[PDB]
Amino acid sequence: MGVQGLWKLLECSGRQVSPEALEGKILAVDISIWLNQALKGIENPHLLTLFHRLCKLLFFRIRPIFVFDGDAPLLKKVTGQMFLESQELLRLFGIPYIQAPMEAEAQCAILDLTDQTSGTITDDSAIWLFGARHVYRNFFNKNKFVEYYQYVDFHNQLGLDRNKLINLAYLLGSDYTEGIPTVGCVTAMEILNEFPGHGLEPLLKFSEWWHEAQTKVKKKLRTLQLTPGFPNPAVAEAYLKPVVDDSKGSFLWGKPDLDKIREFCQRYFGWNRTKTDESLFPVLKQLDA
Repeated sequence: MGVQGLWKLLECSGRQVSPEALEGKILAVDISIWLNQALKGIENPHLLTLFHRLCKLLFFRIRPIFVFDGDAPLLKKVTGQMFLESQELLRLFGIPYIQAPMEAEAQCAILDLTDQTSGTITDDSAIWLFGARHVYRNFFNKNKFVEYYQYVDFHNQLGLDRNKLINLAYLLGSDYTEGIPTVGCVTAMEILNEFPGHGLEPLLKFSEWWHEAQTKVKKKLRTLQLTPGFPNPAVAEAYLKPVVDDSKGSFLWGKPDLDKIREFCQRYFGWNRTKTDESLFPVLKQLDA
């Protein structure tokens, strides 16, 4: 997912934060990535993963907002029952959620930019291209820490802004475009620095020069194979003006309903009161405290 290689390029701006430091923070969560990750990793694994991660989030007293994907963009190349079961569990835990118009990541980004949230929990590097400022990656991985990324930090460290990120998506490949073969981070940044310009002008100049010929960086730059339509401006316009809902929300966090969560866990996982309570009671004692 995301832009090929972008996280490794942003490595220099990553921070190690511990979950306890996120107490009280309102954070958005893209649940579609969870539902796909747990789909391939047991009868209801998506719901089991969702339950354990909800317990982890509420244990650290985070106030999460789950964001579901809507209609996929045409440029972008799993069941509704899973959506419904997930929303049922979220209501049982008292977690607000929203249905994105289209891209969930773009909606998380707009919640960030409108200061309705303190950031987004996701592993999708494409959220930077939608304008995100604060991202929490690898929240549930094998490490004892979450990776934290601030836009301003890698903007200062690397000079990357939204337009340069979109051009990197053109060069490296993303959900919306295939990217140029063999081109990696070093080559793509060489291309973007060789042809300075605002907006998409770097890639327009690069395509113009590659169509023309067909300098010691141009040496290998004119060995790349470019599609006839490169670059497709629909990609940049989808990244720059994604369909989102930028209205101010009215987010409320209710209290978890212990008995209905017991019933849910019994029906979907086969758990009795005791096994469910083993997971719930630390969460509840952290909340009521």
